[PDB]
Amino acid sequence: AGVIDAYMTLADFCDQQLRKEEEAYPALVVEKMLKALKLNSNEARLKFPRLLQIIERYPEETLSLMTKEISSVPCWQFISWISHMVALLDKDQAVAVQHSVEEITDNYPQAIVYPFIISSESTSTGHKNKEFVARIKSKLDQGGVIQDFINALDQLSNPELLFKDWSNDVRAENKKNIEKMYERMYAALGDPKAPGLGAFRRKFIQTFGKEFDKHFGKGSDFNDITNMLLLKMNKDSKPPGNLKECSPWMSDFKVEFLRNELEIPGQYDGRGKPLPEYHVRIAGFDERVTVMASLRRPKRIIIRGHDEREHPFLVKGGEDLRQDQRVEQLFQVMNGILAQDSACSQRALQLRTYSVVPMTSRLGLIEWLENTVTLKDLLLNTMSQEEKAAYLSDPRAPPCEYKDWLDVGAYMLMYKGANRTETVTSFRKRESKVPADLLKRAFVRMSTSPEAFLALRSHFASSHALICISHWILGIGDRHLNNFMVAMETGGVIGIDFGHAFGSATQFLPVPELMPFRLTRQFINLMLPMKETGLMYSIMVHALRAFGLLTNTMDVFVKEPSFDWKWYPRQKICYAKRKLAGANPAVITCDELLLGHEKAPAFRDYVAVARGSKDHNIRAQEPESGLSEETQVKCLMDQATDPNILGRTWEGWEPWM
Repeated sequence: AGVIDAYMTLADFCDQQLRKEEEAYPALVVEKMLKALKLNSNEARLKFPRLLQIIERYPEETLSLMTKEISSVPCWQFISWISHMVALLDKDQAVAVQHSVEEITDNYPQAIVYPFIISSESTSTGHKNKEFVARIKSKLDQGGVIQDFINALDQLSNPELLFKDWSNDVRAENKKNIEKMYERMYAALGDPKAPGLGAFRRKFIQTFGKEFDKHFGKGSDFNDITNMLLLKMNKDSKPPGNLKECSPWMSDFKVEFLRNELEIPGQYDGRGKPLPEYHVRIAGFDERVTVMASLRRPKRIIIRGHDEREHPFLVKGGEDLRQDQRVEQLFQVMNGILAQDSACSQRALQLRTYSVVPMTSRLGLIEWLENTVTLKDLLLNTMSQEEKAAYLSDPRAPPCEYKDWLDVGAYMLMYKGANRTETVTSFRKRESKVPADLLKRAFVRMSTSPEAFLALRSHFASSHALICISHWILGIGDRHLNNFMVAMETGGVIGIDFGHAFGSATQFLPVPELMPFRLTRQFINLMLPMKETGLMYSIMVHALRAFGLLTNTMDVFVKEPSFDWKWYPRQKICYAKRKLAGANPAVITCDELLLGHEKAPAFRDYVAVARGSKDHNIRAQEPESGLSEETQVKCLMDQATDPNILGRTWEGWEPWM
């Protein structure tokens, strides 16, 4: 009760002072936060990453009094920081937390195995850690079943994507790791038989990989030639049958006495509580899989549950999934901050998200609700058939901007030649080309009761505002309408495509994609009296003045090596913390564009349109070096959202839509 209160007061006083110190005491305070952690407290549960940076910051005292954690707290906690823990064990660091995770896996190994796999990459002191993790994997019994699931999951992957990734890797790369890569490529595809029971992949490998390895005497131009050779082959991906005869468990082999019982991957989030170990397990399957070519031709898989509750999911190829996990826990900690905020709870402000599960770099698992719809098809079905036919026939963004471009190559030249006159010209062209009221049609047709209509619409607007500003803080590039996904049972929408963060996509994409959030004329005309200075303005203000502990917890050790190339990430972390402390978003965009785009031409045009195309727009000198809430959000609305898009915009961004 009040003991926790005094705990929190002295805790945040002390660590705020310690943070202020730099631009004995740590040991006593961290032992105090542990004896606070005795009693369950989610807000205190939030400061674990800060505990790690203070462990590494002052090991001489923190690691000295480390011993009072196993001897102090055995509560099955730390679930959302398991990746952080197991990355900590990789180096000469805390080691009794290995005993803590020993206790955790003694409770159950569910959702510990995947962190172990993602940490399998990983002497004077590190050999001790190697012994500890060897003991861990010794405790990790029946892992071959899990690798059998891995084989089942990647037996449906098209080998063309694997070969293309291998080609990118060899382009990045003499035989020190090139031969290792060749061996891995061989064991993946060029091996005479796939260990799985496939037929699609097996026939493809037996037809092409042997020939390609014959071409490859080893084990640039040759890689390119092989690239053309294996892209000019059959462009068709369909693993054997709708039923996965390729996959042993998707075919047969239920869990017997000999086979261990495996849980549905990812449903546990504890706080030292004994998690209920009677939930849905991996049992049953309904195999009619749909193939959609979105980024790597992913497939929405349908999986029957143990408790006769089917749980559909999505299979995924490469594009490793530690960053999506990280931004997920960022979402939950933001939600916890909202919950503990009295005013946010007064408005009942809350965001909900989903579960995404990583296995390897070449293996990630994504859920699906199937009771939700994206914006594209929603707007299209709200639009009448004749209306959509008239739109698709003559006028679209290319029919509206062919002159504003003049094909590819032609966009840079009038991007350079951009001006306020053509800015307003293109704005008028797009606003005349696209109709309106479609959102209102959609809401009035989906809702029946009028007051319920108002309630759902207001809730949707608030949720959209909060999620858009959250992912703006996270620097997420949510380009198209498919970046959003709304469920027609509570009017809540969830973001999609978290593969772009902190403006890294803006940095490396040729065309820039700078904007605060996904805004269009429909969100403008959401209701006619709205001037966008009311509801979402208040929501943004309330979210922003809620601070600043996110700096310690956004990153832990390295934040996913590779990532981009596949520079210095702590630069991105410091830009994010500068945004949190208060910076001009135009300045933020400028410093983001200071990588690559400065070598690129039209850089002065980019920084000018970021600063503001209007004399009245170029006034924001208050948000830089100190946040002032309303000024910052009105800056993002005025000199960052509308006119830059009205001047220059990406065709796939769908600004008119």
